[PDB]
Amino acid sequence: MASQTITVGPWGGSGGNGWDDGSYTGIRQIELSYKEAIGSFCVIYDLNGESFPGPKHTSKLPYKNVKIELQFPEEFLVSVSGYTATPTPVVRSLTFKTNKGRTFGPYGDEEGTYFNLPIENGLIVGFKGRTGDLLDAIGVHMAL
Amino acid sequence: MASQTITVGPWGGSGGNGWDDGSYTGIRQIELSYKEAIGSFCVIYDLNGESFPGPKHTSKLPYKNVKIELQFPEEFLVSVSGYTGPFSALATPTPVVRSLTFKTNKGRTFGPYGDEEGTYFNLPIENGLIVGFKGRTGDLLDAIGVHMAL
Amino acid sequence: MASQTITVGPWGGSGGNGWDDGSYTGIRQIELSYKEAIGSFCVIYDLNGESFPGPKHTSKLPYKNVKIELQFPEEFLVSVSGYTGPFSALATPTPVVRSLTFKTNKGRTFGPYGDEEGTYFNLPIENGLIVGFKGRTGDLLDAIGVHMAL
Amino acid sequence: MASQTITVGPWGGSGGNGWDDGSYTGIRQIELSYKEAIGSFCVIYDLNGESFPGPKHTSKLPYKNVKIELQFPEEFLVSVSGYTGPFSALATPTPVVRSLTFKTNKGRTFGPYGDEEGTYFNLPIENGLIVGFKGRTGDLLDAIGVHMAL
Ligand SMILES: [Cl-]
Ligand SMILES: [Cl-]
Ligand SMILES: [Cl-]
Ligand SMILES: [Cl-]
Ligand SMILES: [Cl-]
Ligand SMILES: [Cl-]
Repeated sequence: MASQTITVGPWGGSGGNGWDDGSYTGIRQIELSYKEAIGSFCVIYDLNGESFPGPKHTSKLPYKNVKIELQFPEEFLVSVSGYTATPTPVVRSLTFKTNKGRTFGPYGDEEGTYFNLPIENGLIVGFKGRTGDLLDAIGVHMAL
Repeated sequence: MASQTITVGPWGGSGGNGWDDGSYTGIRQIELSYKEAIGSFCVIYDLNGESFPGPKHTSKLPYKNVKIELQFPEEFLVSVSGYTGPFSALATPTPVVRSLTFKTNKGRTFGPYGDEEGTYFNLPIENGLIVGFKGRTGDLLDAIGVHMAL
Repeated sequence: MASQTITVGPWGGSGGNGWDDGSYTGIRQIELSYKEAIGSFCVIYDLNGESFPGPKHTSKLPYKNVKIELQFPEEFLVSVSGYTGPFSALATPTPVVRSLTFKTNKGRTFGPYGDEEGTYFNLPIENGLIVGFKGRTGDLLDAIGVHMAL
Repeated sequence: MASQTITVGPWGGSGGNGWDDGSYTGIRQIELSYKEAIGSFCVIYDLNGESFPGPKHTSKLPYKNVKIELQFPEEFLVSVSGYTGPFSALATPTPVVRSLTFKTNKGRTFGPYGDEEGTYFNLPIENGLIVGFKGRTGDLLDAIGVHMAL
């Protein structure tokens, strides 16, 4: 009231429109749109054993849709990696890896800088970012 | 993959059925019913700036209903106190939540609700926040506990 | 800056002088002295796998000394309970820690040490660890509280 | 009772001997050596308001030594960044920490130290604190990771 979490990032540029999904109990699924860059980014979180759709950050862009369906609570994200009209940095590519050894991605275009967040202990419990159009910047909330 | 929180309590007895609302961003409202003990207990949580109603832990008992509306996020609980002990109207012979009192950082006292008999319990919080309630409910609130986060 | 933890309590009075050991990795040992109240109270903490004696909060009252040696990391506290109230030997009628009891996840009970008189307090821990103690000491233990972490 | 923290990383390779300082209250000072890669890496932590030197991870290499003195508690790290990659001076193409840069909430930049060659890595902290370091050291700093807390 209001509880807080460890927040890392963002990786990308000053948008665009800033958004913060806040924090939850975990992640059950993630949905993205990809081609040149990452367009749409949405999350279906876990909230105390139930699914909870996070606010939509959709891009209208004609990009391919992907669905990352984790075996929650047995399977979780151990890493978020990727690449970062306007010369402002945007999210070009995203990769996600799990504790069970499954690699989802790379999606988009691996160009420009590069970012990597390996997680040894803890969990991603929420996403933060900037969506114009497309995904400009992305960040994570962490908790034990 | 399920995030966890510090969990303290429960205060009360092993009767009824165990429930756990889980954890959220904070507390907006507490609704309870009382008479000589605590009946119903339901919470409206904050979940990332929006109201999120927790599961209801309703009692069919003809008790008086009360709404504890906190001025979230400026105002939050700094203590949860009360009394637990057997209740003579029975048929449960194990302790039950007889009374509850909530105090905030703004200096507001809510309660006592119920009947102040049995063993007193007090959780003063010096640093951190209640983010969820856990308990046991039968015909009454048998036990109560809390999740804490920073 | 300075990292923080969840802090609960204190239980007891406002007498003596306030102290806070701060927070560490866990608890290895608790040393206390008792008779009709709690006198001395010192802790040997874990700090990243090494022992770290915290500050001493010694009483010069000839009480019985006891060493609570916890089998760290397998063994940890699941509850701190006790009694607070004024003590016959004045010149202050402020409530003091009259008794303490410690229970572990391995079903070990340490105490009650002291005199089980006044107001009982109980902190059952369902999820999390005590990582530090805070309190107040004058001639004896006036108040006690804990830091908790995951 | 072993308390845990969020641990991110490591960044770098599998060479050297793995180490973990564990977690503390905060960071007071960072001592490192550098030339074409990072050599030595030693931290002075804060432990409940007092300085606590962690274990040394000293490189035998004739490198340039530097002290990053942080104005704890008001000044703390908001960023750790650098470069990771193979080093031509080595018999193995195992990636090592080539460069390090540290940024504080007070707008102070420390570095870049070393060679800005290989794979760039960046850890911005929007909320929370670095409370400990973990890594791998042989002749050089092969890997680096961080413990985080609120
Ligand atoms: Cl291309
Ligand atoms: Cl390419
Ligand atoms: Cl007496
Ligand atoms: Cl007696
Ligand atoms: Cl007696
Ligand atoms: Cl007596």
